[PDB]
Amino acid sequence: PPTPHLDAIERSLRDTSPGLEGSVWQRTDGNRLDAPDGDPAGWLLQTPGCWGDAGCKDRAGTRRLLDKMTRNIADARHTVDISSLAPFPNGGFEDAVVDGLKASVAAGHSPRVRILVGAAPIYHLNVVPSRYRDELIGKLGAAAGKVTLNVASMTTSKTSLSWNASKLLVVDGKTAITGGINTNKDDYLDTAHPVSDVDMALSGPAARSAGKYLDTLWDWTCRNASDPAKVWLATSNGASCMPSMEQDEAGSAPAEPTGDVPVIAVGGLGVGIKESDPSSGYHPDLPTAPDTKCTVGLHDNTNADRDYDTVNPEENALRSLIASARSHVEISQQDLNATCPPLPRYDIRTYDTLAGKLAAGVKVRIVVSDPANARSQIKSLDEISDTLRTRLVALTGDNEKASRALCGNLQLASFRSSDAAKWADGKPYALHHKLVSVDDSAFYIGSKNLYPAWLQDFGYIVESPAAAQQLKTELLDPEWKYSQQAAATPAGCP
Ligand SMILES: O=P([O-])([O-])O[C@@H]1[C@H](O)[C@H](O)[C@@H](O)[C@H](O)[C@H]1O
Repeated sequence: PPTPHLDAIERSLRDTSPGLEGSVWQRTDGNRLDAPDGDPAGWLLQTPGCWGDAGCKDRAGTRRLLDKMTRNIADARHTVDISSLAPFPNGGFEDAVVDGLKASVAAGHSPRVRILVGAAPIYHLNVVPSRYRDELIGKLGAAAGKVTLNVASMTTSKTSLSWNASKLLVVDGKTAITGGINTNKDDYLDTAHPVSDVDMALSGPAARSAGKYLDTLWDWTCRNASDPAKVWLATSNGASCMPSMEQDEAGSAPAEPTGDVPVIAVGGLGVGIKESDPSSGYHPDLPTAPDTKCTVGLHDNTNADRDYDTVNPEENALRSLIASARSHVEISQQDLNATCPPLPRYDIRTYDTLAGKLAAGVKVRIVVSDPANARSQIKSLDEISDTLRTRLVALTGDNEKASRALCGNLQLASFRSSDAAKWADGKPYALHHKLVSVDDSAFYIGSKNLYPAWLQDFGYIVESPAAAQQLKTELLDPEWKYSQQAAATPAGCP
């Protein structure tokens, strides 16, 4: 089966981060999208799952998600590997972790279990690793004895704002859940106004891909627990740190296929883990596009740092995915722009890639979280359409060439999930996707935001017309049906 989008992407990843192939990024064949029998699109795990309902009474999406996490951990034979933004899994996320582990222990297994959270230098951890570990041990009861725990919170750069934001649940290196959904009960489960988000479930070689990525982070985490300012670590039963748990489980055996889906796993190492890819010949000429709204105090890793690209292939992977679009691009994000300062306002290359698509007649849709949320980082969606216009002029010369590209090919709106502008409690809709879909053939579902950020993130890029059709039917088309009544007509357009 031809994967023309994956191929372009792979080309860029190999040119950017050749040494990181097979740890921080990897293409594999033979994957399956882990849908429950009789629910073929059930691999797409959206929360909360209430299109057409501003009241959101039946959070079916959220319970499919929690039940899929529970079931996947319940099936664990050897390893469970969890990462998220802080806090550690709480509320129903914790329940799914505990419940699954008890099942695994009942079926006679002794699972090893790693749990990694990123934390900003500003963020105060209420439940620190030793308290989290103790809490799980109590909740596990008699089964704790069979469960080897590694619990850790990490910050990799204080001055350059880098910590883990990957959101992974990998089991036995065989199944993986990932997306934008943090294990934070208060955004998703305990509220009259839940965040909207999406994860995907998968099984096969690409689950091992995620595993080796987490090994890369645990290698750094284990080594740097010698510096409590960066890492807080707690193990149970007197266990060592486990930097290579996914590798141990994999062994010499190559991962067995479980379906026919081609996938590119790709993440990034942020700042402070590795300076550069020593084997990389990446030699871009980086844009010089000083921005109206902002200058950066901090050194701009997004727009002006060759080395940062070499140890962060997800950045260029997202740029390649957009660049691969021959027909149309759908972007659904919390934000395109970052709040600047401190971070650069936007990723110049992304916007240039998008402007180039606008000028070639490729259709571009951008849905972002409602600016009535700053959970958002722009005052008005004109910020995005203005930026695209400046970059269009910077490309085509004259304005009404850009206006022809912009006004004819751009859909831009804030996210709605029902006909209601907001929820019952008056709070607006918060969108937390990190999703890109291209030509109804290839899509990214993961944790890497399109706005500038220097965290460790990870996600999957799938090339499957049948899966993208499902993605289009279950998420993109509904989103646009409701979000177009919050759409912007860019300034200077009919
Ligand atoms: O996208 P994410 O990594 O899960 O978390 C987001 C970022 O951490 C960002 O700092 C904040 O401004 C957003 O409000 C969060 O949603």
